[PDB]
Amino acid sequence: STATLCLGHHAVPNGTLVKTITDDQIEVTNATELVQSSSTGKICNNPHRILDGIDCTLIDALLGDPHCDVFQNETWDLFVERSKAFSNCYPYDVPDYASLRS
Amino acid sequence: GLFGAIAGFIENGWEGMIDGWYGFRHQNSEGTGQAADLKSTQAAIDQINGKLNRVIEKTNEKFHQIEKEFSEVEGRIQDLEKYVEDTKIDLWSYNAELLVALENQHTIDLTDSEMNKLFEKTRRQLRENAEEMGNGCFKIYHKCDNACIESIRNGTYDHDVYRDEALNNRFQIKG
Amino acid sequence: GLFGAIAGFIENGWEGMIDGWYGFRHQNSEGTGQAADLKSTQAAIDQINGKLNRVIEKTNEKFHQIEKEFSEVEGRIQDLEKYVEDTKIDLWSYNAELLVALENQHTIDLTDSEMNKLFEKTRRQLRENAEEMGNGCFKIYHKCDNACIESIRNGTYDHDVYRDEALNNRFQIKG
Amino acid sequence: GLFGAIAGFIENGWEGMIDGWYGFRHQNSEGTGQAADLKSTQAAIDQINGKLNRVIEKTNEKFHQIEKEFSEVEGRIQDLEKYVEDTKIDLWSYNAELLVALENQHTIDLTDSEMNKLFEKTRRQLRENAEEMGNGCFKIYHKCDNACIESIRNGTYDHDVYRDEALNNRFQIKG
Amino acid sequence: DTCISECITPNGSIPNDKPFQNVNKITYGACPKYVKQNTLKLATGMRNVPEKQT
Repeated sequence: STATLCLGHHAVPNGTLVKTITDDQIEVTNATELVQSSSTGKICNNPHRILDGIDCTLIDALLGDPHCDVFQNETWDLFVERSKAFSNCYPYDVPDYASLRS
Repeated sequence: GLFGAIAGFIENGWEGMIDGWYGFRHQNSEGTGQAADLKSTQAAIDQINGKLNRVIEKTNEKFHQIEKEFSEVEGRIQDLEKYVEDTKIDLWSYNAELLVALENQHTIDLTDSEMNKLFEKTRRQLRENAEEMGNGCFKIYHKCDNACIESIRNGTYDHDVYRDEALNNRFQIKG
Repeated sequence: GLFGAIAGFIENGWEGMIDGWYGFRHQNSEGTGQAADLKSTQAAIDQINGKLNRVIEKTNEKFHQIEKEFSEVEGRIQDLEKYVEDTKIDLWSYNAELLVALENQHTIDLTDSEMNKLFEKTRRQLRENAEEMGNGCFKIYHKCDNACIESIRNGTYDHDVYRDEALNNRFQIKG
Repeated sequence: GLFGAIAGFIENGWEGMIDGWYGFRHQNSEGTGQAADLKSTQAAIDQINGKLNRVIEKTNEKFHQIEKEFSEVEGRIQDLEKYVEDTKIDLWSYNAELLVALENQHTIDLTDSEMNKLFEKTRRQLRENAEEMGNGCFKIYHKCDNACIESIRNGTYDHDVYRDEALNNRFQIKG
Repeated sequence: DTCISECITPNGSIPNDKPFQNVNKITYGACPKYVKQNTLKLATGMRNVPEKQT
């Protein structure tokens, strides 16, 4: 005889669950992530100034351990201190090392 | 469904409407077909991509800070250096674990909006010219077709001129 | 009453409807009776107990922390150990004194929803078959009774079949 | 325009309505004039100055704290005293820079509420006595005038008594 | 390594586009404020109702 008119939204089958003020579970069309899950595992040499302490520890690089000569007059933006790191020189104690470091 | 509509009384899912986020379904003489909308599809997604620009990609760049992992037992200062940072995290977390709960919940009554505001639109540009068959879909009295369709589906509809079939098939027919 | 309804245009309080959180009042030939609902009563309370579970009984277990009360005047660290803990309480409070404000105000436009989405439903499953007498209550043209009631009060109502009394008592009778 | 109305389907700006925040526009035989409202103009502005009293003029009075500017390099404690306070500012700010986003967005769906709850009111106290001419404005069948106006503009309107012009000029006139 | 990434974590270097990261409380400059939660999904679209059987 005549015409019928239906109206609405739309949808999908691969919906993802979410949380809101009321439901700790709901299936919306599309949602995105807001929490950096994990990382690759390498430090980008840029855009910062990175300096591998290598075996030298900043303090030792400071004082001038027999073997940190390599790090003379150095500079940076982010000094990275390593684990395999050590000091090979007249044993010493820096009171409030923390700060002399920081 | 705060506004009601979606997952409320239009309890059906539009399977694969891919030409957008909204639209209608005409059952005219020429058969059928689910048409795509705009000022509503764009409208909603207009906003969603607004609240989000806010959230995503923005502030915070801090350089030299306080230490946070510790090699030997120091006491006090240590204790403190912790409880300060911990407290931060804790806070920043609750702030986040809600920015969502809100932004999210309201992301919803934001879509369940454009709906209850379109059917609530057609049901305006046309008087006794037709009524949402029960609920969900509509009911027409005129012999509207693919061409005739570009009426509502364009807000180009005279409930005045194109009115002939009024009282008729309604309450007028035998009973 | 953001949605309007409650304490809006249904300005009367349902005294002692104990068989639920909602319902109707029929004035058929069989006298009267305030009937109790479900998909709205369980519906709202479904949600309230939802946002709540969220709030109530959850996180936070912290063991060794910083001290917070002090026996002698220390200065600096002291000052700080305070100011840190003070700042915490202070923040945590404002988060609290608003989690309420919000969850609370929206707890409302959530009840004043189920209302303005039921009258808005009856006023769908039945065409010219009746109209909400002025406001608040409805107006019927058929001689509906206790049995006939399980129509809308079950969504089992034909505005097509059970339509007889249409135009009539409406705009049809003398004037 | 969550609720839709404002900046929604009443797409016109009421230029200089100063006798209030709302009102109508009658096109009777007596010409025209834009009347001012109340239980809606006060109503909305009733709440704006409520959510506001909340924000504005309130808490926070703190005396002796931690310093925040520093003359010489001290390390550690220094670092901390900063990062403690810095963290504060940072938080309080997000707490602020949102109190707005929310309170502000919802300040809106609160104005676009009173609207869609007045037309939706006139469209209640009067049956087939008239219909919102398409959208925005209304359509009357009766010869209402400056006096007759104090009907809706007072909730003083009988869609029963003052009904005469019903079916008529509607779907009744030739077609 | 050779690349760019305004954010350094003892854990590696991460992308700053998100707002929150759960990589490591220790960061360097441009970086996602650290959160306890390992994931927080945000609705980009409207709800959703199942076709058949969900």
